[PDB]
Amino acid sequence: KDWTQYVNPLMGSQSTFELSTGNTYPAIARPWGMNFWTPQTGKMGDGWQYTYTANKIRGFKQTHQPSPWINDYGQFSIMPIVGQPVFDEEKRASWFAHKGEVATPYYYKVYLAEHDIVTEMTPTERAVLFRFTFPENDHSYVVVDAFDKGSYIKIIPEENKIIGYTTRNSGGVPENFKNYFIIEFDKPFTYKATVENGNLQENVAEQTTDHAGAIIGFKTRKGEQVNARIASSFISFEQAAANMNELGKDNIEQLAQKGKDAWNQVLGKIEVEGGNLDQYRTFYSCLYRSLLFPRKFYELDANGQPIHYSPYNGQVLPGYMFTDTGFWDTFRCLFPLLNLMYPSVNKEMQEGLINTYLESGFFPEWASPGHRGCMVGNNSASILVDAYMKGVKVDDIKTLYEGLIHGTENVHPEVSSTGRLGYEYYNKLGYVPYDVKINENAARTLEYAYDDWCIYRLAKELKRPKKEISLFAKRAMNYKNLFDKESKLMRGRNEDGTFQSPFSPLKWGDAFTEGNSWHYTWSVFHDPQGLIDLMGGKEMFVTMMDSVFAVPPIFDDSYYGQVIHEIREMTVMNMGNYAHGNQPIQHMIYLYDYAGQPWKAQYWLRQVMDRMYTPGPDGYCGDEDNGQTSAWYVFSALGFYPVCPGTDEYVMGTPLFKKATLHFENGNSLVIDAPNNSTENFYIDSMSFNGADHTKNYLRHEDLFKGGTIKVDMSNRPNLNRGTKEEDMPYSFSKE
Ligand SMILES: OC[C@@H]1[C@@H](O)[C@H](O)[C@H](O)c2nccn21
Ligand SMILES: [Ca+2]
Repeated sequence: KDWTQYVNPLMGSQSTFELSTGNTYPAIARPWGMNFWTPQTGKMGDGWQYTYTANKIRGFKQTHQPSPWINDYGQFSIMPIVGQPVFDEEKRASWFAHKGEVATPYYYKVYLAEHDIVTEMTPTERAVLFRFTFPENDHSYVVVDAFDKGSYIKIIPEENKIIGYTTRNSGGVPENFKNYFIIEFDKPFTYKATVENGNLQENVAEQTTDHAGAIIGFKTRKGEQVNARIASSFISFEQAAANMNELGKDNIEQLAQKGKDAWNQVLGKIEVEGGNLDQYRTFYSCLYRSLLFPRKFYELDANGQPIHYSPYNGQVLPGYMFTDTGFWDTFRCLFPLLNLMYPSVNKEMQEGLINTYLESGFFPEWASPGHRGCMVGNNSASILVDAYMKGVKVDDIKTLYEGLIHGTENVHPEVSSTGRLGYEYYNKLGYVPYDVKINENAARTLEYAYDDWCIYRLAKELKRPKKEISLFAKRAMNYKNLFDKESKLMRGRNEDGTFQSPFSPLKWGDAFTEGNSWHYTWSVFHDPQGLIDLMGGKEMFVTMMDSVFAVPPIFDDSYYGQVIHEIREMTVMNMGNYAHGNQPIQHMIYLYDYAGQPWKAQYWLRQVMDRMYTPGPDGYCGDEDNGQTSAWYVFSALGFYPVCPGTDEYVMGTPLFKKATLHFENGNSLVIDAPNNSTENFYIDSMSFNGADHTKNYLRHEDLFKGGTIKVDMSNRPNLNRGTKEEDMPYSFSKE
């Protein structure tokens, strides 16, 4: 029963600065692996470390990068060569072609045309095995590149061993940051040299310098194979040596099988059938991408118990730790997918978040590996509360709540996206003003209002004092403070209470983040009825929604000074101002359900699924973003979506396959049966749940978990009478 066959690690690699089709690299890794491995086509330092259109590989690199924008840390590479012992990253490079390359989650192989070498690699969570097949040559070499900005290398010939550390990073690390690595060869060195800032030094054992490296050599027969066992650690060499045991004594074939098994274990929790090969590939590739971030950032001590280097305070402490995710992205549906299908994994992650707070003073928003300045909002609140409300409960609930309250009245002194920038204005006025030097003020307000509803939900659940509950119940309505009755849109508001003038609904950034008013107005996840009312009723609301799709993709880009890829991605799509390639508008289509018109959602969701996702190297319509854009497709292909994390609800869309089966960790299974599904039959004519007629526009977490069968009768005509009743509507705070 194999699903890995459908996973294309190359999907999203054909991307540029100007137009993203994913901005991914081939992550050769275990699910949520501490260390990822990738072929490297880019130069050292370039966020675009692998691009499909590149012709040369120059190394096989350990990487932790979550995006080309955030860039990398804990990074070093290995490169087999023939002829001269050359360290230079250009001179050592080799031409290759994609037809000479095999990429899967558990195994990567490539043929290096300028050296006549085959490279294979199979990783575990923290370690990896390389196998190099060399040609007949007197002078065959392996290059180890510890990268620049301060590193260390040491050759240990009595053990066919090279060790070292790397420090090049992109911010967000303590002063003592190091990644310690160990490499063991099965073949003795006949040549050895370390490299000091590009200068080759034969029989010198050790370097401590800006850019350290090593070159070892030997004679090879035709087809002779040399294996290299590699592990790394954020704690020490001794711990890197312990991590190495993950490999046991396995060879390439045995480790590949183990990795294939670990991926089939997780991918196979969702079985789809009755689709075409494009759909299978697109689905499972998206699922693979949803099971990578945040990465494990903990290691195992001698008793098999988790310990971690703190990317927050630089100490080595007990317990879980994860990193490399921006909650601004992944609150939306990535983490919800974990709460539905992988709750035991999120349990580890949530414990890790308690540790971020204890070690740093704040919950993270963007972490890579420590706090990084990027995006907006206080959406850790959604993550933390959603997990708790769906039965993923940390040990220390006391600290959990305190951490949440802390975030509402503090901003990190060095990292402005950590905590709530503008909390003082927000707490006092009910919004962050447009004219007080706090950029992206309207986006901050709207997301905080939602984050406060999340806190309200937990405070109520925890039976906090009525005063606290009331405060957050009030703050949750702060989205009303930026609604402009005249345009029916959200609008920047001045400190004096006047609306910002002149108002451009089509202007990106400024008051908003990477979007305009037409994208951000819909950010009222917890109260769509409230928004419906603000607009003057469901008919007007639907009119506003339809117009998003109907207009040209005209924009105003003056806040950025250039057509950023996010805007360009939107212009080429021919779907009006529906900017699906970015996060803010991603839940929007599901809002049709709340207005009593689910057939419109069914239509537009099928459009997006068919057109905006392809399984090739240019498969996405914009940045993939650590699982968010991928997990969107996974949920939407299943036929539902967590519009409002922190509720128990999944809002109905339209399924893509004829059959889908979910295998929950509790041992129950759900069958979603849509036997008449096709390219033409994308409307839901009727639905039943275990025999009972089901006309509601939503499904509940605990009902899903019980198991059984959902039957969906597909049709090529919209049913105008189903899901229009009040009791069919999903949750709105205003009705509560
Ligand atoms: O990757 C960092 C952030 C993302 O978290 C976010 O999705 C945003 O769209 C974006 N554009 C460029 C970089 N970023
Ligand atoms: Ca994005």
